[PDB]
Order: sequence, then structure tokens, then C-alpha cells
Amino acid sequence: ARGPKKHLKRLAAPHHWMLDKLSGCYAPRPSAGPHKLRESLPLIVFLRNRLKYALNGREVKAILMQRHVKVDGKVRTDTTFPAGFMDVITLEATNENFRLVYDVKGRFAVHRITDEEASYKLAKVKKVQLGKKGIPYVVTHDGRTIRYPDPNIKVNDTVKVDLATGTITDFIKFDTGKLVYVTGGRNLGRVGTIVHRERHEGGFDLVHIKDSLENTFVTRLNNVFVIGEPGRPWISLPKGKGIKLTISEERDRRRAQHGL
Amino acid sequence: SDAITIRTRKVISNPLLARKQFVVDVLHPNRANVSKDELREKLAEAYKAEKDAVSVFGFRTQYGGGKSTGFGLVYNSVADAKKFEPAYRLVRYGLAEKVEKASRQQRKQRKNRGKKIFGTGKSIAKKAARRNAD
Amino acid sequence: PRAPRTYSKTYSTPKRPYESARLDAELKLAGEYGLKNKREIYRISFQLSKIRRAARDLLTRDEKDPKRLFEGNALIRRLVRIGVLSEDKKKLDYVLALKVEDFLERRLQTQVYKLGLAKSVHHARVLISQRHIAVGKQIVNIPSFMVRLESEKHIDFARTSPFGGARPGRVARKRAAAAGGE
RNA sequence: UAUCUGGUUGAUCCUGCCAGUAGUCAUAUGCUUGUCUCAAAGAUUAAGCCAUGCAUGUCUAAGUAUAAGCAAUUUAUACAGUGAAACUGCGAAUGGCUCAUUAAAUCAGUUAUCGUUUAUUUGAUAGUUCCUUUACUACAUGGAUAUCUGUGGUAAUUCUAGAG
RNA sequence: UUCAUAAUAACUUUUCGAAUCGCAUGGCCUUGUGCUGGCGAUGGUUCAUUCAAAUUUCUGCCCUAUCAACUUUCGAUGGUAGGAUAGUGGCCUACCAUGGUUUCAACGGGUAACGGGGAAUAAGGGUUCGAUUCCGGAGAGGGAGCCUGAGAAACGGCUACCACAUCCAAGGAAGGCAGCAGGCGCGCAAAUUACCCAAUCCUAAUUCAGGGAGGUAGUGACAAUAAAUAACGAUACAGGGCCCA
Ligand SMILES: [Mg+2]
Ligand SMILES: [Mg+2]
Ligand SMILES: [Mg+2]
Ligand SMILES: [Mg+2]
Ligand SMILES: [Mg+2]
Ligand SMILES: [Mg+2]
Ligand SMILES: [Mg+2]
Ligand SMILES: [Mg+2]
Ligand SMILES: [Mg+2]
Ligand SMILES: [Mg+2]
Ligand SMILES: [Mg+2]
Ligand SMILES: [Mg+2]
Ligand SMILES: [Mg+2]
Ligand SMILES: [Mg+2]
Ligand SMILES: [Mg+2]
Ligand SMILES: [Mg+2]
Ligand SMILES: [Mg+2]
Ligand SMILES: [Mg+2]
Ligand SMILES: [Mg+2]
Repeated sequence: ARGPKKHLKRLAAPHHWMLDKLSGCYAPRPSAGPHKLRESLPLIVFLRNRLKYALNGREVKAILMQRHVKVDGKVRTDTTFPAGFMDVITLEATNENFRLVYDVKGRFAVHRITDEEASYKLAKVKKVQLGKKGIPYVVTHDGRTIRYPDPNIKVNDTVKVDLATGTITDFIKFDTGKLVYVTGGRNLGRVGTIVHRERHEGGFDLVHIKDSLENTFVTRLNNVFVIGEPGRPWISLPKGKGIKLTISEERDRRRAQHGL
Repeated sequence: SDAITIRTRKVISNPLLARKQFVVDVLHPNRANVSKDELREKLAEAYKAEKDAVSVFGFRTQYGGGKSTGFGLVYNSVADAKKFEPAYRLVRYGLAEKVEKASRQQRKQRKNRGKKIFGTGKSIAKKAARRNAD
Repeated sequence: PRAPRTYSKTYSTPKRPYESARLDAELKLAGEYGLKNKREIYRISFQLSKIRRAARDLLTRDEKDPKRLFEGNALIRRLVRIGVLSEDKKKLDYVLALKVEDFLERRLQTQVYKLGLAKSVHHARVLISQRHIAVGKQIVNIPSFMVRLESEKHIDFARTSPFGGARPGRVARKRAAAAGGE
């Protein structure tokens, strides 16, 4: 009714933030941004709770407005900035660089990376349109647009962005038998090689994905994000190699690691 | 009787505010409470600290006594402290003076008055003068 | 509002309030293990009932199913940690049994009385209430605390307590004063 | 803890229902209430009535400052430091409250927009404006309105006429 | 896809294409105070993007036949054309067609009907309740109509009528507590004209200003949690097994 929703309640919040349901009644609604509200992760949720670099909103504000914080390129003065998938957060202090990549169980794990890989973003191709004058442009999954790409770029393809300039260095063509990342749903953050495509007519297109532990899982192309060749990733993966381990396995791990 | 042993769990260097976020662990057998000022005073040989940039918050006494967990922030400067710390905490410590405004209600009333009127005040005064005369 | 502050009932009241045998049993248990409230017994039974329910559910799922492999095992581990279940007895059938007596025996109220320290259960209760019991270093004034196997040796008088070190109590001071001024 | 007991008879089996019993994250209420952590609370009846007070305003290095306002000392002649006040710019369509409507409507899940609009944020984005196109077009920058100063009118109020 | 886009022909009371701001203040020379040049904020059309928004498809709703046909005057159903709309369409209007829904419950009538998630309830299967912490939706006396704006048919925005009622010097004026407390009234039935923006968070030109949003307490036997109201003492007569009666 009337207009757009400005606030957001600390229960109506997306699950993979793991915010304290009791302390606080409002969550941070991420502002208008590149990624979808459901997929995206705001900075205050990250900075205050994942890293523990702050303890309050005021603290977070202080951290931000002094302009030490940089996301993919620019600083972003606002608190509630949407940072989704594959996004690089470079903090000027101690040069602690991150890429926001999911974990085994679906959380944006604090993955610490050096300036070498934290220089390029991977971006899924949403659509390719010929714009004004007759110019082809490629659309990144983070809303971003790059004008004049490689002509052989289609949808579901993945693209390198050098961050310093809005330019493509290289791309990984969508192929069955190319190592991949899953970004949403019941199966999230798992990694496999893609066995076979299911093309389908009129919406929803599935792909069958197989991991190293011989466990098949089928997922829509919406959540599928190509990382590269089978064997070699283009991005360093979180601890446990980002393979969805069984509950029994987890229990075993717990029972094996009692070290002090 | 007891000199009180202070160790610090979960130590973050924290470069974004130059402060050091750590969990203060106080152990005071026989002694009633920590008394935070004393702890602050102590915190000087611990991290080359000054009684200005030392901050402590939390300090709930654990059940039974003796053990007391808290949370500490040692800044690199007094200046740093007086640009990142909330003012109330500073006031508590004894660094910045107790900031005085008024009662909230009074302020709100003033705001309402301002809203209900237009101008700087001089015009209003003049009008009043004319109403007072006639 | 806030929302997720959920309050659980923790005990079950019996469906028939004057079923005599049951009542007698409860009374006997209270006598044995010093109990202010029948709700304490009821509480423990409710807990046990919950465990039983879980066990039943697990049994319903077939032998060496994933759920059975997980949850049942976890339950067994939990029980071992509390004590209660024997180290030979780790096969779900045992869990289904478990009695009612055992939970009222592996709890501070009884666990203090078990090695001594009190020479009576009511005495033990009083001791627990008045803070002169530590789990190891931490004071517990909960009678139905449930001592947990690893802590089974470290139950002793607190560091800041009479008949366990520290200082004389309120009566001793009075006596001293009297002695001073005679 | 898949449970029942009392009551039709002179006694008996039923059929039955009535009692009791147990719970309420269901009210009210009755006396009694030493504690601790937690904390629902004008929904039900009348979406009935409502006195007063208060619940949306806002400024940075950076849209306007000749407040006849402080400040001024070490930075201040076009201003340079804050900074009320008023315009312009946003925001007041969020939140909060309530359940009278409303029965394939809402709503739930579910598609779709190849059937559309989208301030804002994020990216990208107008080499091409002129008009017979050498006596030409301010681009090394073109014209009047409101804050306050005064005259007020009025039984009054987020009314305000006139002039500069 | 008649898509995107390109290309031609034109067309437009020719939409826009920066007559702005602060901190910086260097490069080279033809020495003009020249041409240059580094960030940073605002602003601006297009296309994506998210926040969305309307619509939308399928499937599912509580009682009643003491509700058997219903809708078509004043669109019911469909066609065709326009109009209107941000866009689709009976969404309007013109004109033709006579359909459409129903006994697999249409249409009526009720409700002590906001819809879910859910809640209570201890086999299984259900029952009954969801006004209420989250999501939708509705409404801001009652109906209506608009304005500004990206975004309302707003309600702490206006406009009128209806009803209830304030202040007046009677000519006129402001109204809307289903925001918070507070009062009246009703009733079985419900709290302080308390304090603070610190936490949570949104809003602003914006770290700084604000927010009875929010939190903190007062009241509080709503329910739930946890547990004190004694603890052992030496005795003085009898137990209960017994060295033997
Ligand atoms: Mg039954
Ligand atoms: Mg008889
Ligand atoms: Mg009955
Ligand atoms: Mg009412
Ligand atoms: Mg204004
Ligand atoms: Mg709302
Ligand atoms: Mg109703
Ligand atoms: Mg048409
Ligand atoms: Mg309902
Ligand atoms: Mg509801
Ligand atoms: Mg009602
Ligand atoms: Mg009303
Ligand atoms: Mg209206
Ligand atoms: Mg409103
Ligand atoms: Mg008004
Ligand atoms: Mg009220
Ligand atoms: Mg009551
Ligand atoms: Mg409130
Ligand atoms: Mg009380």
C-alpha cells in the first residue's frame, strides 16, 4: 500500500546473515543496489558480526565515513551497501582483502585474500543487448554493464572484470564439463563440474551437477555461476573446499578435532 | 590479600579505529567487585597504555564471584579516543564533560513552538507590542 | 515488538490426579531424594518422556537408516555426558527404559549426598541453597542441577565458604563478640 | 505414559447422555503472593467519544548567507570560523496502530510482464547543440522573485496584506 | 515477437545535451595570468539494476436449499473499432452477437470472517482458535473527490457533504488520539500525561540533527523459567534384627 518499503524487521530478514533475533527489532535493510535483496549482503551485517571489527552502528559509521573501506573499486559512503557474490572488499588498513564467496553451508564466509586475486571480480552474464548506435553491451550479475565485449559471449557465461577499469580480460564459456558454483536454494555454496544440460521450453532451465564425492544435484541456471575448468578454479575456495559434507561426516570431524 | 590477575581473551588488533578490541578477564578472589577505575589504572604495563585511551565496558560479575568477564578498548591516542568513542562512555571515564541540553519534553515543546510560528522573532515581538498598546 | 522470546512448559501434569499408586511412588521418590515440589519429579519425568518420544521416533525409522545413525547416537552421547545411561548400555532400547530413579540420582541434590559432605539429603539441599557447593570453581545453588560425569570428581565446597575454608559465619562472629565482652 | 471412573435398576447387561478428570501461548475473577531471569497488557463490548502535551523533520569541506548574531586567533577585504532564520533540494507514501468491511476478493504458494512504470543506489551514457554555416552567437559567463527593515489590520491559528 | 537495434522520409507550442559547488593547486610555453591538469560532491536524457509497483495464470476458503436457477434497465458474455490508462483488457464509448455460471452447489443469506505463517491440543487421523510479536491486505468518524510528488486516492495533505462536538467580542475559525501516553464512555475485561536516542534501526544536504519507530524503567499472579520458608545436633521412654529367650 501507498509506496516502497524503507524499514526492515529483524525476523523478516534473510536467513544467511545469522543476525541476533533477540537483540534488536530491526535488521539492516540493504539500500538500492547491484544484487537482489535476498542474494545481497549489507556492510553493517558483515563488518559488525562476521569480522567483529565493530560492535555498534555508530562504530560501523565511523569505520565507513573515514573512507578506509573500499568495495569493488569505490569507497561507498553509505552503511547499507549491497555486497552480493564475488564482490571484493579491500580495507586500506593492513590491506585485509576479502571476496564475498559463500561457504559449504550457505554463509558469506570471511575469506581472506591477497591483492593478487583481489584485483578482479568474476561476473555472470545476465543478458547481451545491442544498445544505441548499434553497440553490443554485456550485463554483469551485479547490475553492472560493460559496453563492447567479446562477440562469442552469450548468457550463463562468466566474465573477468579488472575493477580498476570496466573492462573484460577473459571469460569462461558455458560448457558441460566445466567446474561451477551454486549460489541459491536448498543446495547452496557447493561446487561441481556440470554433467548435462536440460534446455527446456518456456522458463526454468536445469543443469545436473556432480562433485568430487560422486553426489549428483540438479539446479536451475539462475543460481549457477561458472568458475572455470575442471580442476583449476579462478577463485580460492573456503576451507573444506566448499563441498557439502554429510551430517555424519561433520560429526566425525567434530569428534576428531578435540585439540587444545 | 589478593593482587587481582588480569588476562585478556579474544584479542583483535583492530586497525580500522587503531583501538584494541579484547575480552577483559578479571580474577578477584576475596575481593568485592573489580572497580573499573582500578582496572583502567592497571592497564598501562599491559599494552603500553595511558589512563585516557583505556576503555572498559560490560563487566558483569560471574556467578559465585572471583571471575568477571568484560570488554576492553585501548586506543592509540587520547585524540583517537575523542573521535571514535561514544560521548557517554568518555563522560563516565572522566575525559569529556557531562553534556547538558535539557529535558526531552522541553526540547520537543520548543520545537513545537518553533513550528507553530514563522520568522526570526523580532516581527513577533513587534506584533506583541502593538497588541499590548492596542 | 521483539518476537522470538518463547516460553516452554518443561513439565507434564498427570492425567489422573489421585491415581494412588503413582502418587505413592512420587512421594517415595521425594522422600528418597529431598524434593520441595512434585513439579520437580514431574519436570524430570517430562524430560524423560521427551527423550523416550525421540527414541520411539528413531526406532520407527528402520535399522541403520541415516536419521537413526545420527540422532540416536547423539542422544546416547548426551546421556553419557549427563551420566544416567551405563557405558555398556548404548543401544536405544536402554534409553527407552532409563527408569525415573536415575535422573533423581545424578543431580546435585543427590550427588553431594552420594560421597558424603552432608550425611542427609535435606542437609545437602540446604548446603546447595546457601552457596557452599562449587561445581569446580563456580558456585551452584541449584538443587536439581544434574551433575555431568566429567564434573563428578570436582564437586566440593566453595573457596569463599565456611566448612570449606574462607571465613567464620554470622553466628561465629556473634560468639566471638560475646567472648570479647563478658 | 494410544487409559477412563460416578449417575437410569431391587439387582444385570447394554444403548446412551449427564457429571468428574486433564490441559490452554483462552479470558475474567476469588481470597493468599518472600524471591530470581523472562514480559503479554482497551482485541472481544462501541473502527464509540475524545481535553491537554508529544509522535518528521533536515547542512556537510561542498545549493543559497551583509542575522544590524556570536565569534576571533593565529590563517580570514570578494567571501574564508561556526551559525540560527527563510527559500531551493530532498523526506514526510517508511514506521506505528487497528481489524469495521471484505468469502474466489484478500491471501497462501505458484507463473508471467514477449502487457507496463520505477525517484533513489549501482554501472555505463549526449565529441555531432548553432542554422545559408565570413562580418555571428554573453562561454574568460544573461534578466525579475523570497528571508529580514519598516506600516500594520485582526477577539484568535503551523492565518498574513502593503512597501523596500 | 512487428524484439533489441539500424536505415530512409519527415514531424514536434523541439524533451535533454551542466551559464553549478568545495577541498586541491601543479605541468610546460609562444610569459598570455595562456593552454592544460588531479580528485571530490550535486545535476542531467538513454539503457540496464535493485528497492519496487500495478496487473496476472494455475490451485486451494467458513457456515446454510427455511438460497433453485442467476446476470443483461444503469456491460452480463463475446466480437470489432476507438477512447482512456504507465501498460493489458468491458476498463469506458460506439456498434453488432446472445451468450456466460450452475445440483462436481452458480447466485443469494449469514458470520460472534482480516488471509496466511501459525497456536493450543501427548498414538495415528484430526478438532478448535488465529483481533496479536513476521509477512500480506485492508481503513484512518462516514462516504466522496482531488493536489504535489518517482511513489498516495495520503489522512500528524487539502476540498465538499453527513454525523458528533470545540472557541467567539457571534461576525467567523480550527476540526479528527485505529501513533504514544492520558481521560470519558462502554463493559466480565486491560498499565505511567515516566525517562532516553545509548542499543536496534531507517530519514535528511548528512558520522554530528532528529525519531513515544525504538529502548529503559513504574504498574503488572497473562503465561513460562528457576527455586527459600530450615539444617543437623547430644537425649529420654518404645520400636526393627538379634549374643542368648
Ligand atoms: Mg482418541
Ligand atoms: Mg437406586
Ligand atoms: Mg464435561
Ligand atoms: Mg475499542
Ligand atoms: Mg522547507
Ligand atoms: Mg505501512
Ligand atoms: Mg469484521
Ligand atoms: Mg482495445
Ligand atoms: Mg481465517
Ligand atoms: Mg493473524
Ligand atoms: Mg473482533
Ligand atoms: Mg474513531
Ligand atoms: Mg479520505
Ligand atoms: Mg500516516
Ligand atoms: Mg493538521
Ligand atoms: Mg492510546
Ligand atoms: Mg486482566
Ligand atoms: Mg511505541
Ligand atoms: Mg509486584
